[PDB]
Amino acid sequence: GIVEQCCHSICSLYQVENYCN
Amino acid sequence: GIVEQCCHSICSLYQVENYCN
Amino acid sequence: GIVEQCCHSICSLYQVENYCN
Amino acid sequence: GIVEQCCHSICSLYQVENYCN
Amino acid sequence: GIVEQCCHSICSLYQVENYCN
Amino acid sequence: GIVEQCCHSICSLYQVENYCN
Amino acid sequence: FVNQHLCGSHLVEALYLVCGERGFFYTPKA
Amino acid sequence: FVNQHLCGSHLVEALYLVCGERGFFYTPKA
Amino acid sequence: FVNQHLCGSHLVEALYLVCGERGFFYTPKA
Amino acid sequence: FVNQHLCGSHLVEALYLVCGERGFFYTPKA
Amino acid sequence: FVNQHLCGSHLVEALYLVCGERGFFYTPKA
Amino acid sequence: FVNQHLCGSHLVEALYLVCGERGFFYTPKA
Ligand SMILES: [Cl-]
Ligand SMILES: [Cl-]
Ligand SMILES: [Zn+2]
Ligand SMILES: [Zn+2]
Repeated sequence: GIVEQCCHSICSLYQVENYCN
Repeated sequence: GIVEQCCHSICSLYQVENYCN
Repeated sequence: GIVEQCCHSICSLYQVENYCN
Repeated sequence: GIVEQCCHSICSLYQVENYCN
Repeated sequence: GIVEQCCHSICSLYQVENYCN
Repeated sequence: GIVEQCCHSICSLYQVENYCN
Repeated sequence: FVNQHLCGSHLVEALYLVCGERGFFYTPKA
Repeated sequence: FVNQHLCGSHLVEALYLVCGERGFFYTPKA
Repeated sequence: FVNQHLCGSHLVEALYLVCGERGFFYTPKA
Repeated sequence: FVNQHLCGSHLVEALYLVCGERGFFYTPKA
Repeated sequence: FVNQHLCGSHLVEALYLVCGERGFFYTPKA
Repeated sequence: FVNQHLCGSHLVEALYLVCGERGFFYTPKA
């Protein structure tokens, strides 16, 4: 999930974008 | 959608909740 | 206070609402 | 109230502070 | 400036990035 | 920097203001 | 009516707060 | 409703949205 | 003038920042 | 792009801005 | 067009997110 | 004024509001 990936760990703009519609 | 109803008129948390999954 | 109740601990919508006017 | 003065016109932190308790 | 372009029209993160240092 | 001064430590309105243009 | 972009920012914050663990989809123009 | 820690400005926003026209009172000293 | 609901969100954040430990009341229409 | 931890409403705002018209999906249960 | 003050709040949040470690200057009327 | 830790976007918003028309400079690398 985006949380473990971006909150529990640091993520990039690209990684955040994997969760767009 | 939520924008269509809540940006023109004010929505309570209850109205916003209608849009949850 | 709402802090010890909602920040230091997890609170519900109902609990947050106890601090309304 | 603060809405009456700060939503129509821009308020500095100083003007906002006037509304603190 | 960024206000001049992004407050009248919607700016993507890409357009906002143009204003980074 | 403002981070070590205001995020890593607690700072005052005056301290935050040292970082204005 | 208001600036939809700014309004949307506030709407997603509201959805985050109210939906909780149910999550939600944000689709401006379905 | 989120089932997480609400602190600082996040708690104030939650108060703002939950209370609505009722308005609210906020004191960090408690 | 602006959307009062959105503006209010920003006003309470400002009150949180400036009032600090003095707390504050937010009453839209006294 | 920030190279820091994005949590809670901050992650949702980041999603809102990065995704734009594409819209997004948010589930805190992951 | 919109309330520039409120819009600005959202613009600086966007700059914070996108610029990251490069930092940025926010100058309304150069 | 709040007497607490101001970090991330919260610090940027505090800068935005405190500095006003003066504008500000933000560098996370310090
Ligand atoms: Cl936080
Ligand atoms: Cl706004
Ligand atoms: Zn935060
Ligand atoms: Zn806003």
